[PDB]
Amino acid sequence: GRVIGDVVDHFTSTVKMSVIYNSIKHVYNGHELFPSAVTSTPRVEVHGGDMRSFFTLIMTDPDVPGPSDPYLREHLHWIVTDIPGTTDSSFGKEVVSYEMPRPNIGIHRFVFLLFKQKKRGVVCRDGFNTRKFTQENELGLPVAAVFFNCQRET
Amino acid sequence: VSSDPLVIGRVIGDVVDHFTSTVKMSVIYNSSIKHVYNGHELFPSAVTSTPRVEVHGGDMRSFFTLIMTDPDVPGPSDPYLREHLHWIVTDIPGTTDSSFGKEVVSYEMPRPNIGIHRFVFLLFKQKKRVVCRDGFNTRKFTQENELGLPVAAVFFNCQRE
Repeated sequence: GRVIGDVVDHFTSTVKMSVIYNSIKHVYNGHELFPSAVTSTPRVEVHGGDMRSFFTLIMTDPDVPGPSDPYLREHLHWIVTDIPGTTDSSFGKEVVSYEMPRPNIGIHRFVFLLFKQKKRGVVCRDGFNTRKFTQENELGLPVAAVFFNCQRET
Repeated sequence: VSSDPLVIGRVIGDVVDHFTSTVKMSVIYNSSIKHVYNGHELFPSAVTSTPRVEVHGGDMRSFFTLIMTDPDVPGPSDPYLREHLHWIVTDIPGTTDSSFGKEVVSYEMPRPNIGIHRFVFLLFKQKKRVVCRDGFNTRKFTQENELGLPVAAVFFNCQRE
């Protein structure tokens, strides 16, 4: 939360989640991954949540086209809705298809954020705003989040 | 006909169908003044300001729309995000220039990620008087707004410094 206060307001994590890429690789906060390792869609395991609970997952890059002068923030990479508590992203509905990381300038944060929905059951990727999208869809503050660093291949 | 730079550079093919130009236009930057010449390269630092597009034909009672787009994103060898839209100006009167029209999508400066990219400017004649920039498609947008085929076009090449 402390690293991503330009993207979302401070919050207290109430649910645990893991991001697994495919030879399997797990995401650890703040670690760097090469572009070639994240070309496929990952699986996001959602470890908590009550009996009839449902969650939305957003993947965004706030450092565009580079972190020193981010004048196109944010660029949206993925949106999945209606994931049941204690399951994973494959069980939800794909709203915005995954787009593989391909950072232009410098080292970018690729951030995964989870929100609790008010019930079970177009979007431009350029200039996306996480605060405004969650306000408009009544998604509240994050219940979990994790990120990795990534830069271009030489 | 052979040696049309729009055919050789594949603007006709990747972006729009074949067309025969009926109006002349000139794209002028002043970020020294730099005139845009088909297929010539400009550095990113020379194109940070909005340019002036001079519309030389038509008449004052006909209006024209201008679209600026990049079909080589994120790089020309595998352009899986094309096209990226940079600018849209509507209602430009014949014989005047882009400053006299109305801004629909604001100018975004070129900042190409991988390799060398084409930055293309196309002009259409209007019949009659939002838009996500990612995954834009010039054929579809012109069909939906009944803009017909281009009446003129020009492009420059640009890469990261």
